Amino acid sequence: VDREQLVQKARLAEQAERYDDMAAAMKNVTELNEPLSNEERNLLSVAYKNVVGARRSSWRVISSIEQKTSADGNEKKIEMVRAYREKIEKELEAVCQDVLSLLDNYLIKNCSETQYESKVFYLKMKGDYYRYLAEVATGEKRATVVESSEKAYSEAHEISKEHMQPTHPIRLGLALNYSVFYYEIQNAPEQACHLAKTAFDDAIAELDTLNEDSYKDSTLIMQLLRDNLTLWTSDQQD
Amino acid sequence: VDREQLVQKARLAEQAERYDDMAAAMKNVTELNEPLSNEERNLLSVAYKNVVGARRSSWRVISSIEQKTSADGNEKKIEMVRAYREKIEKELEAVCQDVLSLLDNYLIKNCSETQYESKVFYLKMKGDYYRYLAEVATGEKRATVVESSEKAYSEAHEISKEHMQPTHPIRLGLALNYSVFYYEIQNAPEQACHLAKTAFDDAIAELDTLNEDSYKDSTLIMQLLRDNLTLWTSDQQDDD
Amino acid sequence: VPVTTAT
Amino acid sequence: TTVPVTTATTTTT
Ligand SMILES: *[C@@H]1O[C@H](CO)[C@@H](O)[C@H](O)[C@H]1NC(C)=O
Ligand SMILES: *[C@@H]1O[C@H](CO)[C@@H](O)[C@H](O)[C@H]1NC(C)=O
Repeated sequence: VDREQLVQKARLAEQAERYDDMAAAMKNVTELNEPLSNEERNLLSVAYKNVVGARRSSWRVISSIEQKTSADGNEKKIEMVRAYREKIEKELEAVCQDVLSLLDNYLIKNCSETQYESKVFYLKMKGDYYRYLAEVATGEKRATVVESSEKAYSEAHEISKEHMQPTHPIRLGLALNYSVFYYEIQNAPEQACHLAKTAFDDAIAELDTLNEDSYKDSTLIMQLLRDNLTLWTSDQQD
Repeated sequence: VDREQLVQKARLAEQAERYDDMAAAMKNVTELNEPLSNEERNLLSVAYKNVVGARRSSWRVISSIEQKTSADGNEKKIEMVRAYREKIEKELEAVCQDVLSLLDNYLIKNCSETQYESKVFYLKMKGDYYRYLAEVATGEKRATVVESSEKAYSEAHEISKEHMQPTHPIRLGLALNYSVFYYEIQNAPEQACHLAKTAFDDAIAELDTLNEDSYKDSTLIMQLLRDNLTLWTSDQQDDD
Repeated sequence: VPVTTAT
Repeated sequence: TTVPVTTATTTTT
């Protein structure tokens, strides 16, 4: 049972664009109950984000085709579409629960109060993947994950505010995804636009507090915060 | 499920980019022993091309890493990489044997002697996947698949030359991939360049025979043939 | 879909 | 590895 053997396989799999093998390898590493490095934190996020991202992309396409052919009125055709959408939804829910189990039982739990960085990162993922579930959930089921996602981001923000400067790529990443949670899942555009701008402006104010490494990586995220504020405002005026 | 629901899942899976599911639907369709339509031939060919194509793309990335890391001298990594490459080789080989089963058992078999268009296509496809195997095979194994790819292409070439217009998309597509086979597998650039040039020239000559229904398809392959001839003739001047 | 990040 | 261009489609309509 060689760890650095697995982490090699994860990288090797990432190159071959095999994110099922990459996610598998990285899950096995996390199961060793030992803390992940900044590189290993990344290899995990990348791996699973791809695995679930391809499902979400495939879900949006089936939903779109189900919105259009629905008004067409073809019974037998609609059924299989909805059935196929149900197929992909279950694959998606399966991956989210898999990551959330890895988070709640291996990662977030075993993080002391001296590793505030990884704490927020994992807390963000816990919110991200609960949000993926909310995107396809319905009824009282959806309300449950929305609160679960809300509770994950909210806590990830508190730790960020207090121990991380607004110019940190993780705080910028959290604020980015957290806002999207407010606009897309909560449909609270004013609170989403507010959190997006507050995070952005707070990055400007302490702009001189940049490190050479995060100087490019963190600013890449800031433009993303603007792109959303661009698209969000233009929809309200219509 | 109804045969029409199948093909609709194939169309759907294609749009959702789930080609493993698309290649599965078309496989069920094929096993129904009914001749495939023009759209159904397209759905099948694309579904499996994407499936096997992914393994090829990865295998090239892995076999690439295997050459760059072989000079390092870490026998713990060279093993795990070589082990991975073999994993991808098995997956790829599995798909190829699967399509070739559909071809020889259902498709090519139920083709009457007046279905030249369909037979030329299924054969070209058969030669394609035997060539995929040749890309990862060596020694006697590589020799056997190459011979099988040749036999498929060669027969498809005769039926196309005799029963199809040089502007026909199917006949053009054959001349392309077949020429690729020569240049890559056989490593016979002269035969690859000639077949590509000829199939192109003969298309220009009878270019007035383009039917409106598929002019866009035929025209598209022709670019590839020239883009191929351009790329090839530029690789022979580097070796010299 | 609004843009996002994970790295 | 260096590859050429290829095609795998038949005229739908
Ligand atoms: C990218 O945006 C989508 C849209 O909501 C979001 O679901 C996803 O979590 C974002 N990416 C990451 C890595 O968070
Ligand atoms: C596309 O090109 C590759 C490499 O040249 C070849 O192996 C493959 O057969 C081509 N596509 C088809 C459908 O034949």
